[PDB]
Formats: sequence, C-alpha cells, structure tokens
Amino acid sequence: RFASVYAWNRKRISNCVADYSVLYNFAPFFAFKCYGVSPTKLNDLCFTN
Amino acid sequence: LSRLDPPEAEVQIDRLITGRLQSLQTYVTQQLIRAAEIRASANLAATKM
Repeated sequence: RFASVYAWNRKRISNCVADYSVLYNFAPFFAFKCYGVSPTKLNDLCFTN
Repeated sequence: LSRLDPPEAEVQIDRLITGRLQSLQTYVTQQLIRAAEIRASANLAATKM
C-alpha cells in the first residue's frame, strides 16, 4: 500500500534495535546514496527519531 | 567522523579547519598588535622608572 506522491505514507519509528544491514534483502536498491550520513556508518549511531 | 566516511568527510572537515584557522589567525594578529601596545607602555614605564 505505497501511497501517491501528493499524499505520501509517513511512518514513525519507535524504540528498537535497528540494524541497517539486514534490510538489504528487501529491494535491489537502485538508488541508495545518502545525504548527511555515511551508509556504511549506520550501525554505530544512536538516532533521535 | 563517526557519521561520514572518509571520501566526503574531508570535504566537510576542510571547511571546519579553514574556518578555525581564520579564527586562530585573527587571534594572534590582534595579540601581536596588543603586545606592541603593551610594549610601548612597558617602555614608557621603564623610561618613567
């Protein structure tokens, strides 16, 4: 149920242990470039929201 | 450093290090002028003494 561009689907993430390496088995990842965070340096950071 | 990988961290680091140098070079430049002002006063005191 991916929504339209004019009304996108917003989901909030609560307290958990998010490993940003096991999501690689969900999509071919056509574009995966990030902006302010190194994609490799994601399992060593604590996030606010 | 913990958030950005080396390939593009240095781009951000380069802006920081050049910014602090301009802050550091400003400090010493004003110190040199102030030191000259004090030395003129110290010379005046020595002549006065």
